[PDB]
Amino acid sequence: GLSRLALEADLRGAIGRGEITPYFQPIVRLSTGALSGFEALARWIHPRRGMLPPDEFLPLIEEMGLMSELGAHMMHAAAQQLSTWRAAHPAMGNLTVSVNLSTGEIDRPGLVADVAETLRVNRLPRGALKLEVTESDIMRDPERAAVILKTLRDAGAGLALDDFGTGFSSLSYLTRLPFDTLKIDRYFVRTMGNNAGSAKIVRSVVKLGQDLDLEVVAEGVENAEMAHALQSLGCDYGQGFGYAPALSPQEAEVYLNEAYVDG
Ligand SMILES: Nc1nc2c(ncn2[C@@H]2O[C@@H]3COP(=O)(O)O[C@H]4[C@@H](O)[C@H](n5cnc6c(=O)[nH]c(N)nc65)O[C@@H]4COP(=O)(O)O[C@H]3[C@H]2O)c(=O)[nH]1
Ligand SMILES: [Ca+2]
Ligand SMILES: [Ca+2]
Repeated sequence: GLSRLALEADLRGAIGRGEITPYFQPIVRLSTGALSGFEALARWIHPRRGMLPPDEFLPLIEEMGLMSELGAHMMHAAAQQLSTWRAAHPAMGNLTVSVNLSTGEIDRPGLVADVAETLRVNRLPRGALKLEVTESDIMRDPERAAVILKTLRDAGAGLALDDFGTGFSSLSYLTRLPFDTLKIDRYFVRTMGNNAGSAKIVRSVVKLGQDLDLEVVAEGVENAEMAHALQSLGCDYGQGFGYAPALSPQEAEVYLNEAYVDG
């Protein structure tokens, strides 16, 4: 309990010190493996414990009431990294960076202005920074969310629905929420091979994506066979260990540059 308490206390200063920082997992076109963007995922590079994963620390951030602070940091850091990459590769194709919105953030006063500020200082074009919003956050009050999403889109953010299948039936409300991207949870991707229900959900979501004109991104693409299975079903984008995990910025840079060189 003491080690956990020590870590919790460390959150007083860790966010400000930049120790909780984004790593970047590639999102690729499955047909060719071409890079489309990255998802920024929080990593706490603890000065003594080394790299800690979000499942270990996000509950502590929640208990400490520091979700907004983490979210602001992650947004700024992802956006700055994107701006740095764009300045270094001015002739490159599109490259998006996605950031996970901290729960309860969607309806926090000031979020739209914070997003707008981030886009302006980083000179980003519309859609380059994408916000991944969780089903629970959206479905807690879908009409309110619809308006905030429109305001975020108008400010210049791209928008993704993350974690469908949490339990709120977001799929049947999706026609009324202005997302541009839908993510398929790795649970469905991992189980579609052996379970008819999961296979059915993935086929159906790809179809809804086509009919609502959303980009569909499969998460947890662990290998070549999952990638081909997804492509046959009409899923064109994916992220997973079959490509790369969330990479340090130095590794991500090599990764993107190699994609730019063979584009
Ligand atoms: N086994 C397996 N896992 C794969 C594979 N491909 C991707 N993943 C993992 O799946 C998770 C995808 O992110 P998420 O669903 O938004 O799920 C995220 C998100 O809900 C939350 N999270 C991460 N970063 C942030 C952040 O900056 N802010 C907030 N609020 N939440 C975050 O923590 C969750 C866990 O993040 P991670 O541990 O980085 O775990 C990541 C990623 O590393 C694969 O092929 N196999
Ligand atoms: Ca996500
Ligand atoms: Ca997800």
